[PDB]
Amino acid sequence: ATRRYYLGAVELSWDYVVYKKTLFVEFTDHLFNIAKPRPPWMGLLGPTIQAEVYDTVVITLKNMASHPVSLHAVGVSYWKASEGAEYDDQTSQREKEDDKVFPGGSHTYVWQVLKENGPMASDPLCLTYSYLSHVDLVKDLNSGLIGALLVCREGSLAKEKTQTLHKFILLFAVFDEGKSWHSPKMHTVNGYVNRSLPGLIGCHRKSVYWHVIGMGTTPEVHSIFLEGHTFLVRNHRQASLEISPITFLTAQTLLMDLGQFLLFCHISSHQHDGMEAYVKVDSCPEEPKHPKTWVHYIAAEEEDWDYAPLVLAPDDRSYKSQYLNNGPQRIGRKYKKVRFMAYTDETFKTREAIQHESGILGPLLYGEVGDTLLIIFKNQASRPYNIYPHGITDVRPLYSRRLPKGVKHLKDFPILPGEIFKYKWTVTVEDGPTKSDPRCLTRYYSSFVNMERDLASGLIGPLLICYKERNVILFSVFDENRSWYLTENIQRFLPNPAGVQLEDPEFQASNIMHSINGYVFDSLQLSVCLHEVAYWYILSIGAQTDFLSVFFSGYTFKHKMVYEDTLTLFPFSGETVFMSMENPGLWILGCHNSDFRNRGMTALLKVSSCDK
Amino acid sequence: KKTRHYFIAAVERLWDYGMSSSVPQFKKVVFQEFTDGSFTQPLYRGELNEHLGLLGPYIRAEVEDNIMVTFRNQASRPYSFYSSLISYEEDPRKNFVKPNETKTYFWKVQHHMAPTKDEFDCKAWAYFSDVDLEKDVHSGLIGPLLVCHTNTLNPAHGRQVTVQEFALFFTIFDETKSWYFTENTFKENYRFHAINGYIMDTLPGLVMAQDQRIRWYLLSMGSNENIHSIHFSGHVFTVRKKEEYKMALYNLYPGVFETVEMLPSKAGIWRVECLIGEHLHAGMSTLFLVYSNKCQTPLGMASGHIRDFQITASGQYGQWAPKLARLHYSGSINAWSTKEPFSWIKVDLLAPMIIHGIKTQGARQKFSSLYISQFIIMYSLDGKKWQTYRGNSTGTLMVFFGNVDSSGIKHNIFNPPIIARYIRLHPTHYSIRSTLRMELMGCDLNSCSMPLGMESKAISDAQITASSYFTNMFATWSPSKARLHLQGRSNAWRPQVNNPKEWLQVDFQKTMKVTGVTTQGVKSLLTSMYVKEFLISSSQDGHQWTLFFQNGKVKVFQGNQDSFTPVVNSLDPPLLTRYLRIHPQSWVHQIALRMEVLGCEAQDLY
Ligand SMILES: *[C@@H]1O[C@H](CO)[C@@H](O[C@@H]2O[C@H](CO)[C@@H](O[C@@H]3O[C@H](CO[C@@H]4O[C@H](CO)[C@@H](O)[C@H](O)[C@@H]4O)[C@@H](O)[C@H](O[C@@H]4O[C@H](CO)[C@@H](O)[C@H](O)[C@@H]4O)[C@@H]3O)[C@H](O)[C@H]2NC(C)=O)[C@H](O)[C@H]1NC(C)=O
Ligand SMILES: *[C@H]1O[C@H](CO)[C@@H](O[C@@H]2O[C@H](CO)[C@@H](O)[C@H](O)[C@H]2NC(C)=O)[C@H](O)[C@H]1NC(C)=O
Ligand SMILES: [Ca+2]
Ligand SMILES: [Cu+]
Ligand SMILES: [Zn+2]
Repeated sequence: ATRRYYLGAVELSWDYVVYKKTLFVEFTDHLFNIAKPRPPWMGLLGPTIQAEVYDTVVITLKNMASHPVSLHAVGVSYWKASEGAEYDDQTSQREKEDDKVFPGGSHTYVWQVLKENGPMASDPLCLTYSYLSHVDLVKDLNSGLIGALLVCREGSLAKEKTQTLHKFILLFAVFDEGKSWHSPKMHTVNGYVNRSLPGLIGCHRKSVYWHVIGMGTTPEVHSIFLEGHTFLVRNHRQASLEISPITFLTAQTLLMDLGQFLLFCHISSHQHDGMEAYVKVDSCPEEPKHPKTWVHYIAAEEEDWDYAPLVLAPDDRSYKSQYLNNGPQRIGRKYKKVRFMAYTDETFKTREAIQHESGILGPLLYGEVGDTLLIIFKNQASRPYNIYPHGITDVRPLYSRRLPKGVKHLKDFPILPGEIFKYKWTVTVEDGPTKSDPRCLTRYYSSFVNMERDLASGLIGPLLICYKERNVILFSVFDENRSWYLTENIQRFLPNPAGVQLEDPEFQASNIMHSINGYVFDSLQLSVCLHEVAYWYILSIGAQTDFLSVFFSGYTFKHKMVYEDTLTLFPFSGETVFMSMENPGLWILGCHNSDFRNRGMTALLKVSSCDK
Repeated sequence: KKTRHYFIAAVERLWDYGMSSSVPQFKKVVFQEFTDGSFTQPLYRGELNEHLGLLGPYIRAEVEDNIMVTFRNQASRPYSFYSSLISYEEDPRKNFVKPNETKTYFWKVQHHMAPTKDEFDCKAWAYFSDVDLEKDVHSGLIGPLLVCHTNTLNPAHGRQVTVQEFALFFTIFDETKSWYFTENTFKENYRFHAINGYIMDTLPGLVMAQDQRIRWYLLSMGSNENIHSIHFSGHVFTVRKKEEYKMALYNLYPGVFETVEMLPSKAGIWRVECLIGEHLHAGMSTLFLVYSNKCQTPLGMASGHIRDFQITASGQYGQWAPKLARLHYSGSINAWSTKEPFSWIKVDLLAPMIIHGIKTQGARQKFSSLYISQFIIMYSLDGKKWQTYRGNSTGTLMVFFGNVDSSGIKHNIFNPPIIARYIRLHPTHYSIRSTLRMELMGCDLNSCSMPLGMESKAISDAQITASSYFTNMFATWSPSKARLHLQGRSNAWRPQVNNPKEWLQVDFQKTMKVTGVTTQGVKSLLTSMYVKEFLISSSQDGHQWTLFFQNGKVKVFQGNQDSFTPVVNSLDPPLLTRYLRIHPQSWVHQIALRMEVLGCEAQDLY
């Protein structure tokens, strides 16, 4: 019930030939000095402070910098001579001393942790929060002032010693270095860029916990994945962590399989910005009704595609006639793509019927935990393509493991034009939904011979991994600007294609098709019977860079046993929803992003009476 | 179960946040709470929903219920109503409403638009015009539309009741959008980081108690930047969803109206801010007061602690002035009164303060009942532009009931509590002259001006001894008698000899924040004894005292003038401490002290 921390606010020098700023630290002195041996991976991270639900933390801050800095804790309470932030306390100075400690300025703080401040009945064992300097934020965060603050039930490493859980503190930091006392720019994971950061080790059979802190100065967002491995937040299988602006969440991994694994941020323009490092997992010593085989034959297939079927809006009058209505230098409307089509048997001629409903998407792969998919894939088309699915973890060629020829992993192994390959996707509870999970999680399958060309060229379709106890909306931006076919399309759709220019301000737009299910511009409608109730597996995918906010005009859906208005779709997540659906009329299902949704990017939904 | 009915319209206004300590125009449009079908009266927004700001009004309903919003576009351009929930009939598909036009929408709430057994007593949902789902926001049209569990909204009395609801909404307002591009391209300026439309600290209306749990209805809206990470300083909340989760920061995505509940910490004036740097030093901070109401206390019209000035009238009848307006003033030469038609009276409390209630009175004439009968209240927090008080859900403004006799003593409480420097009371009916004695009930801003125990006997007996004291075979003027009211045998502290450098000493058990001290004298059948002037030393350790200076001055306190009469000194900087000690300098006939201490609980320990 009491925990004193001798903390100090020192400026040292950063990296792993670049950059150097002010950050938190330990010390043991009584007056000012050295004493605080800090472990490998808590990079620049101010010391991890940690109390229980009756304890009282007493940080005694030393501010050694030439910076004016504070100590603002979040998620624990105090009076107004801690908190350490300046507005209208209204209070006298022995009550405003916390608010701004001046250079050279030692002043002590006190936080308590009331039955109130503590972790709810059914959440985490320690809630992840954290503390920081709250005097110029942008000045202070960016320079390096954020420590991990953990609040905790009655069992703890300073009372209840056998807490033997395996836990790291992940800080996903976007450090702007030209917003510092810089008078330029890192982009890290714990202060380690590109992929240093040693720590990261978990024991083979057991599980590993992350206390995650999102940090930054500005709204620029993230989608973190850990190789092979899925997560647990709250209690849902999430296969990405999705880190926002400033986000404290606390998450679980459980690592089977020995090895090294990258975690990192999937989003496009951050690729080089090098927020990523390796997690390893070798074996610690400790005391030293019956499932089905789901079979499809799938093909890569060069069809032509029409992004906006029956609907013209003639004259270059418009702003749509410009994406569609073909012109003196605009392919528009119709492009050559390569989708997955689904055939009937070992040989590939003849298939099941095309989908006005689910447009460009390949066939719907489904399988319950225990179940095994069985993907015989032929490539009819000119480039080495393939199929891997994301969500599932057991993917080996059919009769052996030992992945053929040279390749150290199968995602990279390309199926030559005209060859067939047999893949076993076996499914396991540990990559399928939990009891909390919308019991039937949406996911996808693509071609990883060129992660996004092979997508933005036409290769996706949907995949449902569902529990052992259909309506697919896909929000995709196709960048025809780099189809592999782009070029071919051009030499076939354009005034004898001399004056080329790939790069070109306006033209480039003509070929960026913003689409629900490969359909643009209120083309694609869906019929449903009013009263007929539906599960909708929605996913943004290849809809480059940003997040979505999907729409459904005049409709409310159940997202994870709660009723919602508008669902939010990061990059390569796919979320699965539920339409208590008895409301008639024409409803414009788009997204309440109003940027996109008049670059195309809406569909209509008719709800009316049938006769089953 | 009921048909909720809302007369709502879309109005054009000026918007600003040209503060409170030059400045820009802006024709924005909003949803306005109107009154009858005539859209004649608009409904005056009371202290209740002062905070809505740029929002249109709370449209509330239980689940089995009906909502009817009869809507009028009193604007310039075509707009619409639209929420999600707004569910239709069946067989040319849809709608908007042209200027100067009326539309009506009426629909049954389903469980499909309600909170799960697992949620919170209510759920908030968004409503806004869908004429341009994007522009008709920046222009200014959003409000909240709350669905609640059955038997949760209180009949007639407005809606809910047992928790204070507050609805915050975070946007960048960017007036490059807004159908309203009038104006007074170069490159950039008008981005407002507004909470219910108030950039920097402007959002005015967060008055709430330190008991009542609050549910806050949180919303973001539009531009994919609007990813506002919201923090409540020194406070946590809970979230509905699957089971209940405890959180300190909740990130808003566009469109996700989010309901969270919290029970507030310690009393005072705190902030709510979007913790993402740039977004903040661009204006997100906005404040809320959690007051205690275990702090009601007399504002001092009782004793002349509110001095004879700072009380004004519209006029008066002869002599019979305000000033003479204090509660209990005796003689029949007493209390304010005019026979002039519509009068008023005003107190400058000389400082921003929470006022929980007013005590009212009359006066005998010859044989003539003389009292104020009915009255309303106005008040200002600055001085110039005033305001009328509409306590909780009433109608137009809250009507008070005064006395029905020359001495009966009505104490009306400010249900939601007035928050002003000034307070004005206008009579609406009276006896034969609008006549008034009165005391104000209130407490400072920070809820810390309370009796510390001396008189309460709350402070222990031998928790006080003094520098010595008089006592003999008969008397015992024990230090432990220095008690603001104490009537007793020998009833006060007195030292044995009379010394300029004498003292009396109170050990606060813990560390206390002091407002000031009320001092006193005694009568001894002898004569009146009192302390005229005094000094405070304080300590911290027991033996090391550093005396109370003021500003170079060693503050020489202004003591009593009589045996009775508690006279009280505020403190320059409020004094944090464990050890207090008044120092009688010059007295009258003897040193004699009764007294109490004023204040409360601070950072207890180091
Ligand atoms: C003005 O409008 C507002 C609403 O917008 C109201 O303002 C005040 O709100 C209060 C909250 O409802 C009302 O007073 C009471 O609050 C008490 C709270 O204390 C409780 O303590 C226990 C712990 O023992 C906790 O579990 C609870 O959760 C509370 O924190 C309650 O005791 C009280 O409820 C009653 O309890 C008694 C027990 O004796 C029961 O016999 C009874 O059944 C009842 O439920 C109640 O909620 C109060 O209305 C009001 N006060 C003031 C001074 O303004 C008012 O509605 C409006 N004010 C008016 C018209 O004057
Ligand atoms: C890590 O190192 C740097 C970031 O500091 C990255 O370097 C790139 O390479 C060029 C070489 O001329 C540099 O000028 C830029 O810093 C980067 N340029 C471009 C065009 O990408 C590099 O991306 C990072 N490494 C990894 C593995 O991500
Ligand atoms: Ca403070
Ligand atoms: Cu924000
Ligand atoms: Zn990133």
